[PDB]
Amino acid sequence: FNFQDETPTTNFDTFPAAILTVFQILTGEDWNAVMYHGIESQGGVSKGM
Amino acid sequence: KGPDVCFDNNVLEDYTDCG
Amino acid sequence: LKAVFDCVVNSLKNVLNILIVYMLFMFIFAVIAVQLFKGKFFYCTDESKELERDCRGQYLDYEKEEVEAQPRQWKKYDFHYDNVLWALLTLFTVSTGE
Amino acid sequence: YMGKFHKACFPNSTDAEPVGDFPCGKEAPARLCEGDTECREYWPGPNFG
Amino acid sequence: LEAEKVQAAHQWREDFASNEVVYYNAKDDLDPEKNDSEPGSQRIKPVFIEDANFGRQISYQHAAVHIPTDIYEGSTIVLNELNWTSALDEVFKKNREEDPSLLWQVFGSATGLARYYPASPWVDNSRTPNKIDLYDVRRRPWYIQGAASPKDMLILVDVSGSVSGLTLKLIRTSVSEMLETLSDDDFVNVASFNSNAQDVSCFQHLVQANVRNKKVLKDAVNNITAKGITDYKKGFSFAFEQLLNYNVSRANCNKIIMLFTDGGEERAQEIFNKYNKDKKVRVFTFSVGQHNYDRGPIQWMACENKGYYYEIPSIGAIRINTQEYLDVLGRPMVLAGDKAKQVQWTNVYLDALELGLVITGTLPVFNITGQFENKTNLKNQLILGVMGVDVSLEDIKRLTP
Amino acid sequence: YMILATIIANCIVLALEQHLPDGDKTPMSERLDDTEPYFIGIFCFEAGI
Amino acid sequence: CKGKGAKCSRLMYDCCTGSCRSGKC
Amino acid sequence: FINLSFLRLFRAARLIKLLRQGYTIRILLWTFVQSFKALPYVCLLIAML
Ligand SMILES: *[C@@H]1O[C@H](CO)[C@@H](O[C@@H]2O[C@H](CO)[C@@H](O[C@@H]3O[C@H](CO)[C@@H](O)[C@H](O)[C@@H]3O)[C@H](O)[C@H]2NC(C)=O)[C@H](O)[C@H]1NC(C)=O
Ligand SMILES: CCCCCCCCCCCCCCCC
Ligand SMILES: CCCCCCCCCCCCCCCC
Ligand SMILES: *[C@@H]1O[C@H](CO)[C@@H](O)[C@H](O)[C@H]1NC(C)=O
Ligand SMILES: *[C@@H]1O[C@H](CO)[C@@H](O)[C@H](O)[C@H]1NC(C)=O
Ligand SMILES: *[C@@H]1O[C@H](CO)[C@@H](O)[C@H](O)[C@H]1NC(C)=O
Ligand SMILES: [Ca+2]
Ligand SMILES: [Ca+2]
Repeated sequence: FNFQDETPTTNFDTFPAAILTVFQILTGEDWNAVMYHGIESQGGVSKGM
Repeated sequence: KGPDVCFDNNVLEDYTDCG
Repeated sequence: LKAVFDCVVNSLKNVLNILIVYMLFMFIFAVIAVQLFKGKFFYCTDESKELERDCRGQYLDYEKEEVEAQPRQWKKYDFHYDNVLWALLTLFTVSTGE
Repeated sequence: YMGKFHKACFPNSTDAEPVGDFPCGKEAPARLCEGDTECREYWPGPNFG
Repeated sequence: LEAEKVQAAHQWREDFASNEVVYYNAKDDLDPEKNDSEPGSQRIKPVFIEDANFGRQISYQHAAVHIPTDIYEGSTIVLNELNWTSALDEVFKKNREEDPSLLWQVFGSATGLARYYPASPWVDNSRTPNKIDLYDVRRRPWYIQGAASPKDMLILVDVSGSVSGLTLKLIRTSVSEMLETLSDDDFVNVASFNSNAQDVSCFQHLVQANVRNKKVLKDAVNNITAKGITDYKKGFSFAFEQLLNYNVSRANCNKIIMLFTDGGEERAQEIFNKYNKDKKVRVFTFSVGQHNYDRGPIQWMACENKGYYYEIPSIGAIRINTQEYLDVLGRPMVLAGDKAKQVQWTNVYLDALELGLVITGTLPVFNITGQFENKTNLKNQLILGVMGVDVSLEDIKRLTP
Repeated sequence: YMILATIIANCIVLALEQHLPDGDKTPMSERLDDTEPYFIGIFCFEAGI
Repeated sequence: CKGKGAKCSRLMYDCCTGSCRSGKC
Repeated sequence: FINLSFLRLFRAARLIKLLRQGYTIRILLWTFVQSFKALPYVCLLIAML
């Protein structure tokens, strides 16, 4: 998640950060923003979808 | 030709200010 | 429509004994949130000054494709637990998830 | 809604990135460019496309 | 002499409302605005005549003051400096009175201020859109020159995997701004390590820090990418080996290592104990970035190697920390009381308050509060500032008919 | 109970791993990857039993 | 803390006094 | 016209034949929709709010 020139608060690097990101997706707040960031992290709309 | 006199490595210098 | 309103009010009376428990539990949570975060939700316009003394004057803003001297302001966050009423509003916005 | 998010406010003859992350259009009810910019043919879209 | 004497007899304060400090701020608009005053300072409004020597508005009645935008002009440090520099103002008057040919003569304070005698408005950056004032006296070549002795840097950049993204941006900008504080008497190379240490550029040793070499190093640092696992031992081995090269031209003085990392759990005690045991080489460690890595070994390398530890969380913190290692390097110069007070002239440069080509003669000012009445002498190892006086190059041209 | 103990230890070892952007590795990651064959052996041992 | 109108990322949440909408605070 | 090309909805609306084909989902939807149509003043209360 470091492609944006800065790592988000909701990253999957450490385990506390990953568990907080998963909890925030469970609460359903900005899960789409994390989805966009995870699609771009794996390529982009071209191949990371 | 570089400068002749320069000041470094004093023994009275207090290094306990690592900030 | 009066019958539907009466049904809604009857439901509100049915859940009124759990609304009081809900409000009490959210009140303990709001007071704990105050004690945790009372006065700590302050910031400068520049992320390098950590006090209100240091937060006066101007600073270089490297965020508009051109540097500019923006003023240094010791502002507060929008939802900030600085109070039991503010903590209740902040925790309500948290509970709705937004 | 197929392909309608790709026309963004692009500068003049600069071949640069668009201003604003919003779609635009030249028609009547759509959002029009302002400040001497044009709705060009491709911009990947909002939320990275 | 007067600056040292009048700072020795200064009493620290925290209240200036009861006793205002009266001074002319260079970046004051000419409008008669009664509401442009700070709580603790009353601003002078001067009468500006046009002078042939300077080509600007010049007031001989008082000295002007320049305070950078990023520095608040009413804090305690700034207000105390503005209080005790009035004797400097008077000696400015005396100097110009005994020699009417003097150009800008200035006290470059280590708090950020700058107090030059002929009161003239700042160049174009008082209050003008798109004309931002980035001037800082402590980056100026004459201040860099008079604040310490010639360096032998070696910037270790930590281009490993964990520095990708914002950290690498801040590291390359920080290395550029660090190189921009090296004169032509200073020798520098830039190395970079990720499980293997290498030169970032075509240079294989310490090269002189002139404009061309500094540009080459800057291009190499800008062209650098982050990948791989860190190794603090193979990097400091490279640094200490390149500082042991005596086949090349050098300034045999002030050996330094600048470590631009983020953080880690590796202290490398044995590398230091092997290469730096007499502690001839300093190590300044910079923890660049906004992250949550361990910063203990980084702060320990600076302690056990006479260095200092700086943090650069974001662009905007870059400018201040370079001035600060140079603040550290001047401790041995202070302790040499009067053998270190010698006049030095800088390379030909273009004056800020535009005068053309000038050379500046610098002399550092020492903090002498506790002296011969010895006290704890907490920060008596740092210079107060540097005094400079400009000599016009067209003034030298008139002595060669 | 010892199988549950190894499973819990494996969960802690997985929660102790931290990922770095471009091939970088935390020094503890090598230890947490050298502790893998123990868990593999114990799991294959119970599988064989 | 990014000021109003500054270019931001949604997931950064460093958008004091507002939120990162369409890449701008 | 504003309604120049709304006619494309009919080809997509032909899909409801498979909704008819789906037995238990058809009974479920019919049950819940006929319950909704029997509750018009609840929706009137929400609309008045
Ligand atoms: C030159 O060195 C002298 C001393 O070596 C510096 O003076 C000392 O400055 C410190 C501040 O760093 C003063 O401590 C302060 O005292 C006030 C009032 O007591 C207190 O409110 C502060 O919290 C802080 O403790 C100290 O009193 C002062 N004098 C002495 C004798 O130590 C001086 O600042 C140095 N020059 C410059 C330009 O900084
Ligand atoms: C479930 C109840 C939560 C709703 C709380 C709303 C509070 C609205 C007011 C908050 C700010 C007022 C505080 C004034 C203090 C000077
Ligand atoms: C008194 C609160 C009114 C507003 C709350 C609406 C949202 C509540 C739904 C909970 C969202 C989390 C995901 C679903 C799991 C319960
Ligand atoms: C410092 O401030 C005091 C009170 O305003 C003043 O009397 C004194 O002259 C000032 N120091 C100098 C060197 O002018
Ligand atoms: C320098 O830049 C060129 C062009 O972008 C690139 O091919 C080369 O790899 C860069 N140097 C290094 C050491 O990566
Ligand atoms: C310097 O020269 C000597 C002899 O010419 C050689 O042995 C050595 O490898 C050279 N380099 C260094 C870094 O000493
Ligand atoms: Ca939402
Ligand atoms: Ca690393």
